Amino acid sequence: VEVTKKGDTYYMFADKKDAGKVVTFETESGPNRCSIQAMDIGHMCPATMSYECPVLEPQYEPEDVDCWCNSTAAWIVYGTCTHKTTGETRRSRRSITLPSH
Amino acid sequence: VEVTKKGDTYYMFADKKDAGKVVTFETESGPNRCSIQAMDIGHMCPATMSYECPVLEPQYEPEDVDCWCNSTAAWIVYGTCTHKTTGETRRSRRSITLPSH
Amino acid sequence: SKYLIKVENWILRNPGYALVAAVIGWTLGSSRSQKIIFVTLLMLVAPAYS
Amino acid sequence: SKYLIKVENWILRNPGYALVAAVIGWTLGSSRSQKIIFVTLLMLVAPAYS
Amino acid sequence: SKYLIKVENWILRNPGYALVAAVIGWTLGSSRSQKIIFVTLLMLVAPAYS
Amino acid sequence: VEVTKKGDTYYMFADKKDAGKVVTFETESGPNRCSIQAMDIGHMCPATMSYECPVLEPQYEPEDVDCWCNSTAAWIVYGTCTHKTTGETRRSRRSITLPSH
Amino acid sequence: IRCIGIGNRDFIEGMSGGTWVDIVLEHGGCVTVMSNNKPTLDFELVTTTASNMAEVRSYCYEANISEMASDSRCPTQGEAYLDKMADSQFVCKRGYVDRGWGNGCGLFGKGSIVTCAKFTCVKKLTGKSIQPENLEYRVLVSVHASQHGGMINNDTNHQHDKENRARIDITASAPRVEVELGSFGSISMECEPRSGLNFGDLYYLTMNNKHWLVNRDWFHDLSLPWHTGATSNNHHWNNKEALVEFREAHAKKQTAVVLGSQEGAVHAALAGALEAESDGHKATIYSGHLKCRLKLDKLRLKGMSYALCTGAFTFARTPSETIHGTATVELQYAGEDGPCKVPIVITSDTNSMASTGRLITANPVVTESGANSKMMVEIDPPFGDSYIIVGTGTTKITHHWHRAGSSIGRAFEATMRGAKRMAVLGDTAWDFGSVGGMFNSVGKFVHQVFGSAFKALFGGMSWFTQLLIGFLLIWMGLNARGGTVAMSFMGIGAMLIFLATSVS
Amino acid sequence: IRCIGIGNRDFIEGMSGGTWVDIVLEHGGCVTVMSNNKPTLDFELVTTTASNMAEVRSYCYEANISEMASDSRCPTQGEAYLDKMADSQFVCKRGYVDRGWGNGCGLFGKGSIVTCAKFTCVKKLTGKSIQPENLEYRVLVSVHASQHGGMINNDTNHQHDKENRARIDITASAPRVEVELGSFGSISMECEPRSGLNFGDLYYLTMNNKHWLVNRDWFHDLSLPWHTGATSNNHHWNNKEALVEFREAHAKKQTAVVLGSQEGAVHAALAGALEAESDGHKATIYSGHLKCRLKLDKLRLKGMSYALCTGAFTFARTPSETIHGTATVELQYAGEDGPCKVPIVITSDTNSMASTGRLITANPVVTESGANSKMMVEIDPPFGDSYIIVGTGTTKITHHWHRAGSSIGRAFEATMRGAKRMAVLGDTAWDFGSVGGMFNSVGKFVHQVFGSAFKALFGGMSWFTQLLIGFLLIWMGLNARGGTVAMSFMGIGAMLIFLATSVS
Amino acid sequence: IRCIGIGNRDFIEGMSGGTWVDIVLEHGGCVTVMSNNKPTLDFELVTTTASNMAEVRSYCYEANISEMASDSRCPTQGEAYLDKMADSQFVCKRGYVDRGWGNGCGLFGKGSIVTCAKFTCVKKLTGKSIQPENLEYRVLVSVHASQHGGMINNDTNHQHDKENRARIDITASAPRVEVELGSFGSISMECEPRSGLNFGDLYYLTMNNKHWLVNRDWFHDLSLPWHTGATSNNHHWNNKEALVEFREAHAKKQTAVVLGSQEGAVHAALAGALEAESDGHKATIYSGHLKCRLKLDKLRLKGMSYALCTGAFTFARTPSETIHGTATVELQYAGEDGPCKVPIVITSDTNSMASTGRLITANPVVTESGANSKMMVEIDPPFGDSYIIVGTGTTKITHHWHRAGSSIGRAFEATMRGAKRMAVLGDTAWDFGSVGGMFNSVGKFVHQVFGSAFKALFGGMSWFTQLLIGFLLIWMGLNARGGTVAMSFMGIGAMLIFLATSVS
Ligand SMILES: *[C@@H]1O[C@H](CO)[C@@H](O)[C@H](O)[C@H]1NC(C)=O
Ligand SMILES: *[C@@H]1O[C@H](CO)[C@@H](O)[C@H](O)[C@H]1NC(C)=O
Ligand SMILES: *[C@@H]1O[C@H](CO)[C@@H](O)[C@H](O)[C@H]1NC(C)=O
Repeated sequence: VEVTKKGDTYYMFADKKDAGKVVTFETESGPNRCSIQAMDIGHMCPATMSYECPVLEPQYEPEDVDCWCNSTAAWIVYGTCTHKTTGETRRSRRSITLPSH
Repeated sequence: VEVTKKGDTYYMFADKKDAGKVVTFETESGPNRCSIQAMDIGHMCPATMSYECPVLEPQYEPEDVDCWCNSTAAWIVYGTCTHKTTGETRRSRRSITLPSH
Repeated sequence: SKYLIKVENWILRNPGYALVAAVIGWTLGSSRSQKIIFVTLLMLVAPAYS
Repeated sequence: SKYLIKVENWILRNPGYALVAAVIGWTLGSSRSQKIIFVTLLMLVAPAYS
Repeated sequence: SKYLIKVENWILRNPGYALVAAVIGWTLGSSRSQKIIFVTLLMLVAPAYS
Repeated sequence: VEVTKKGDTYYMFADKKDAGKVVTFETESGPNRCSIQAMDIGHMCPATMSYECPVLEPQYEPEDVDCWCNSTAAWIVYGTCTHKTTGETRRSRRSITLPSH
Repeated sequence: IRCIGIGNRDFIEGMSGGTWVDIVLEHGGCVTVMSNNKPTLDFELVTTTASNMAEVRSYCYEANISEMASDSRCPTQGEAYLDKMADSQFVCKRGYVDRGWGNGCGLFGKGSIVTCAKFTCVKKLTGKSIQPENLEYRVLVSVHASQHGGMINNDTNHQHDKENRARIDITASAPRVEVELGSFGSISMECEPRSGLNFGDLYYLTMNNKHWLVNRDWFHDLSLPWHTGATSNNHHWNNKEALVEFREAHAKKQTAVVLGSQEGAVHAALAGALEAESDGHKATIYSGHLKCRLKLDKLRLKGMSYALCTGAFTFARTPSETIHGTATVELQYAGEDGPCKVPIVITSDTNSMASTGRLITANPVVTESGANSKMMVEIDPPFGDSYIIVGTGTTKITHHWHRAGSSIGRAFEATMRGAKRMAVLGDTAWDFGSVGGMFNSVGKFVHQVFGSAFKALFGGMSWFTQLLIGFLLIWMGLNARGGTVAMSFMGIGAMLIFLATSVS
Repeated sequence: IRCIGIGNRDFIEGMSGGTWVDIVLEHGGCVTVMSNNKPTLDFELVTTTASNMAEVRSYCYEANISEMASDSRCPTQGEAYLDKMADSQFVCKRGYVDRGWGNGCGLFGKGSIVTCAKFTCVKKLTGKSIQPENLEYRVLVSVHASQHGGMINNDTNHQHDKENRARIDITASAPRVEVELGSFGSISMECEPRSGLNFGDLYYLTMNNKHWLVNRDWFHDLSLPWHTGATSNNHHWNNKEALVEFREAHAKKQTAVVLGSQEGAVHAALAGALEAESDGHKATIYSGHLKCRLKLDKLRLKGMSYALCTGAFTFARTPSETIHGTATVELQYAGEDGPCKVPIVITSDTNSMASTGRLITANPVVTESGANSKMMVEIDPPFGDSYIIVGTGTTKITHHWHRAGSSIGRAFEATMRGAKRMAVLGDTAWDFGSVGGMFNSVGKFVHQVFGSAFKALFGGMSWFTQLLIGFLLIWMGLNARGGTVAMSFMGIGAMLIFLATSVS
Repeated sequence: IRCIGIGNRDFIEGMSGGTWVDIVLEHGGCVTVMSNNKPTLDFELVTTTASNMAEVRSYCYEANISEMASDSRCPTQGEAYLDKMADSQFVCKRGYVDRGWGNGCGLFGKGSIVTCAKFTCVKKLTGKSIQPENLEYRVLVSVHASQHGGMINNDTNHQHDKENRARIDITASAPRVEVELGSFGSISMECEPRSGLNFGDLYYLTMNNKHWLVNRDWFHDLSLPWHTGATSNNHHWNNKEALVEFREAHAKKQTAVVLGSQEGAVHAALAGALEAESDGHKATIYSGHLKCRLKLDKLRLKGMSYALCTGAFTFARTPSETIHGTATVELQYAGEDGPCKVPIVITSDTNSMASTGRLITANPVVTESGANSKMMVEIDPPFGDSYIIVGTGTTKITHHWHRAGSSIGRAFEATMRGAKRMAVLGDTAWDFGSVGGMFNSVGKFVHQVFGSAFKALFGGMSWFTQLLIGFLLIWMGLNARGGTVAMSFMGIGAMLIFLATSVS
């Protein structure tokens, strides 16, 4: 995965292949091993989901969390689409109805 | 992971540790390499989610599937609870309301 | 009930003498209702001569 | 239908003679309805002189 | 209030003498209202003889 | 599977055992490898489903087709019954109702 | 004796000189016919028989399918075609399905797909019609011959003397039948199967060795495959799509399925239906009445010329009583005198010795010449208390009997029943042909409607006083100048004169 | 003495010769019954007890799940099937999900998916019904025996003389009870639990060792799983889908979840509900009144035959005053004379020595024979100023007392209260059975409605002048020919004669 | 000749000296204008054209999303913040979610989460308004010049002689137009686009190269993203949350999704809507009538000075008959005489030779000088039987014709139609300005309402007898002293005198 810093904050460009595996990078404090458990991760495409995942103490196990690192809070970002066809999932099935007349 | 057969169907008892890795076992057809991408997998406890995951051709990418093997369809089962405290996640937040009086 | 059927059968057995007695007692009353009472009297005393 | 249109067109062709005949036959009836019958008679005999 | 209860209790203690005095003072007035004033006078002077 | 030709058209008698596997035969053009992905295939019995499955170019993926060969269009036929008990599935569950009186 | 234990029992009496007499038979009742010199007869209708019924339509509840085939063509190819379309045993459906490069051809449009399969009816039910010429009624005729009255002879195998009982099959082909009762004589019967249950709006449904009756307007409303009645090994069916369900839509094929056994649906729908029974191909119906006319010309008695019994008569048990106020007496005779007439009288006191009632069985007689024999008779005791005396001399036995009710009540009930019967006999009651039978017809029906009250009311049947009463009533009605008083009085007088002229 | 500190206090007085008397008890009040020769009694209703209540329905707020399983079939395969579907403990839901080559099979169509899981109720609440035959009321009876009046005996362990206090359990099975008060005597009570709070539209809800009462039309409206009304270790639940939430959809599975503890929702919904308490399986209700009838035949006094006190009487403190204008006096007696009657008088001046008021406690007496003993009494002072004198001789003590208000005001208030009470006693007030108690009933209720004013109004209760006034009023009403003036006057005269005939 | 095959056809005739004449044109009909010396004209309205329509609002049915971001803060941290909140192209939603040690921070409470994402409209539909100044009507004008009447010239490319047909575009800017018909002359037209279909409650909806009309009281009711009409590359949208469905908030994120194509929903909602067509940016409407006033001053004939035809006339086929009782005759002329006048007469008998009917086409003439040429004419035969004669000398041909109906019936129908037309012409019928045109206006409309009956009724149009009838009627109405009999009679007399003064 790509690791960059824009304005004193670390961005981790993770593609689809690196799904369910940890990665180690370097910060101003030192080495940081950060695990990623993204379940809805997709291929690389303009539709990019980005969310900060926070630092936590080792003793407390994660719960309903799919990203965690231990140096600081790290912002993760990854694409969300199907088979690199430049198309989002858009599976909402709301089926909004309009008045007849 | 444990691999058993009860009534001509294969059950794969997978614990929490084997999460995100493939496993190879033997069937009547031959060797079978089966990959597991279970996202909601938990520790071992009575609450056990079990679902058949099907065989498919290697020339297709998995879509909305977190388990696939290539000999036949294999039934996977795994516990779903937190920190082995014999407690489910039960994070529904439905907050059903009742009439006052 | 117990006596009506008996007097009825008696009337139906010999209706001539019964009608004779009835027409005799019909003309021995001062009023119409009195004649009716006199003929029902004959009707009642008909089964037993005594 | 077959004859009404013919006599109507005849009346509309020469209305002067038709009105003359009508006013002549109007004063030759004893009653109002009789005058009406006499003028409709003239109306009907108008197309064919014969 | 302070005197009404006293005279009321006095009337209720010996009502015979009170009614005697009332009927005596009733016939000692020139007008109806004057009789009422005379009997209320007796009612008021009743508790204390002095 | 048996491969015959009656009136310039090829019939492939496929039993239950050959389910989910390809087969190679010979035609007037040459060798033909034809794949069969029949899911509801059954044992041999009078109830026989038969449908032509068409030739297509290998540079396209199949979209709604479970049988495809590359010499010509091939007619496939196979029985549809349960456990060779001479009985069809007949699982319609229509439950047609009749007027009372 | 077949008419004793019947709830719906009637009594028919004809004129003394009147040979012909009309009756009505109900499927749940009986008819007793008596006369002055003729023996009592008992008519009953057992079963309505339907045979040789034609077939109208047959439905198929459970069916099978086989050899399902389909054919699909994508745009720029036209309609799909299959060789099995022209066959009447194969049903197909057409449709339009979306196609593309994944289905074989290039152009992006929807095509035409057709799918047919065979149809074989494994189980079926049938519907038959009922015609009036197919019906056949069965009537049993019994004769009061002082029989033992034992119920040990249920079937028709034996223990049925052919001179005491008989069976008659009334058909629509020949309604005129001649009945032979052996020594008793012969009678004639003309029965008209009319005014019965309507059979123009009923269908006889046969299904799974069971049978029902259904409505014609409902039989055609059923939504199932059907075919008319044609003798053949393979039949053409119509509207079979109601039993074969096709899937939604598939690009290259379509898999049809067949419905399961619809026996439960038919059993649930036929809950409120009438049922019947069948033997082989014939059916039995228990509903329907009948009208008949009997000619009794050669019918006579059997023991009219016999002598009296000089033996010993004894009761076999306490005489029973039926719902119609009739008393059955079972006698045992000791002695060897041969067939002799049974001297029996009904009176009011032991010293009176005067006949006060009538007998339902005419000429009671003993049948065998054995030493200790038995016999039975049926009589009608008068209202109130009475004494039945059997035998003569110092060996005659007496028995007390009581019967509740009133003579006027029974008379009015019998008059109302006779009026209802004459109202049921709407047609074929009178004859408007040759003259001479019109007066006979009016007299016959006025007798059959008023004799039950005439016998109960007008005294002791002296036949002499009643004539004088009729004469004086005619005279009183004649010497009256007022209207509406002479016509009715003369009519009543003539009615009474005629009713006294007949048998009492 | 249990009726002293009560806000809702009444006063009931019966006829001198009238043994029976009716009363009404409220769950928040008290009743004082007094007579001329009988000791004062004090009745109170403590708690309504409900026991042996049947169970109707139980709801489950907090539940758990386990063994979630799912099964998916794509088109041309039919509905999905699972072996756990036939089990009553496993709940499943069906659905249709989009499938493709990525999920295993090729044909693109919506497939059938089914998903079920076990259901176990970890915590639940219960609902019980209340029947009239289950209710049981508890009434305490106290006797004014000049007790010390100390509040040191709260429970029922000791310090409760069995001849001074008693408890009675009124049940629907036997409403007739016989109460023994020891030396005082015995009384009879017949109480009818009628016109109380309706228990046909109320359910007793038990939840988390707490209890409430709810409406029957609302109890069935609640949306939670529920079982049939039977006692079983495991019962077939119904409508459990309301506690198991299924996800939207997935191409191969479906993960169900269970809701959390719904205790907060129930606690919020039951905010405006009534509460109660329970012990073991019995429940306590604090709402509901009662009607009773007392028979006082064998009840007598205890110190009527005692002598006078020749010792020293002294006040223990300033006499207090209650809300009902009653004065409690606490006396201390010095000397050893044994149980002796307490000479106490109420007058208007120290030299008058004339009884002007009545006593709420009849026959004040000292209970022990000790040297320095104590006692208490309760009296009703007259309106205005008064003097209470205790003792005789040169050692008698006097005390001033004042009471505001008016005699007419108290009379009118008591009359209105008696009218309200008689209106509450709608049924079971009179008896329409045997004759002789109807006049007794009309006299009894006219007394109970008018005696409070009769005693307050008609002078000093001389019993001699009132009879003369009644006689003269009867005479004035008799010599009057006008209508509507003789009937009312004679009625009022008879009423006054009867009220003077009773106790004053 | 464009007005022959039209169901809704009228007939307008003006005064002889009256140059101005008013007419009404319907979008589904035609108007024929004839005069005494002027050639017959035929006016039709083809299409209503709407151009340069302004835009009011635009909706977005199908949309896409990208760059979804979220931010969550748990208690003791305040509200969540994101830099993309201030941007108008990013939509976010706020919410509160339960937090704990499992989610990152310590305190056990619920926090604030916000989530926004970009919004890009890939496909959209538009709404336009319609103003009266944008409408433009198109009217075609044809001239009866004895044309061949062949329908081979559909478009406007060729085969349209510019002196026989013309097109006119009536706009709201300049309602006064001058029409040039070449050799025939020039006319003037003033049309007022009033009393048409209301365009204040209609919106022109453009969607997917299709067009509809909708109600304003429903267009604003639709629940979809929208934005007003502003010329820009990037537009600000409002109420876009209706197309983006947010998933239930997770522990620390929120995944939004976008809805699919809503084209099917709009197509289903617009089922009962009116449709239209469009070319480029202009729209075509087929509903709406028009009122016009024609000034015919410089219009003349073309073949008035020509000579007679001395050739051979022949029928080309059996003369047809239209729904309005008009007869079209198609003639073929042989010979080379150049353009010559066609001698045609209509009479009642071959020997009578008297004009009994009128001609719809004035001055029938041959157009070319060819040897064998063809032409067409349209006439109105009299009710009943008639003879059409063509040519002179021994070569003239005759033909029989018949027409049903009655003259009075046609007169009454035409009078009622004229009354309806005058009622439609509510405004702009008369002029209340300068005096001298008011009498002209009243005469003009009384003529246009009564001339159809005047010509049909009053004899053979002798022009001499009618004046005498009018004079005698005026005299009869004058010598009458009674009220309500002189005014009406004098008015009718003056009306008849004026109608006879005009053209018959
Ligand atoms: C993060 O945790 C890993 C776990 O092994 C450790 O190696 C690494 O040094 C940690 N980084 C820190 C504490 O900055
Ligand atoms: C399943 O796929 C793996 C992929 O390496 C292969 O090694 C294995 O032989 C396959 N099993 C079969 C074909 O039965
Ligand atoms: C079908 O495709 C296979 C691909 O390996 C090829 O070997 C075979 O020759 C083809 N059959 C033909 C072209 O008939």
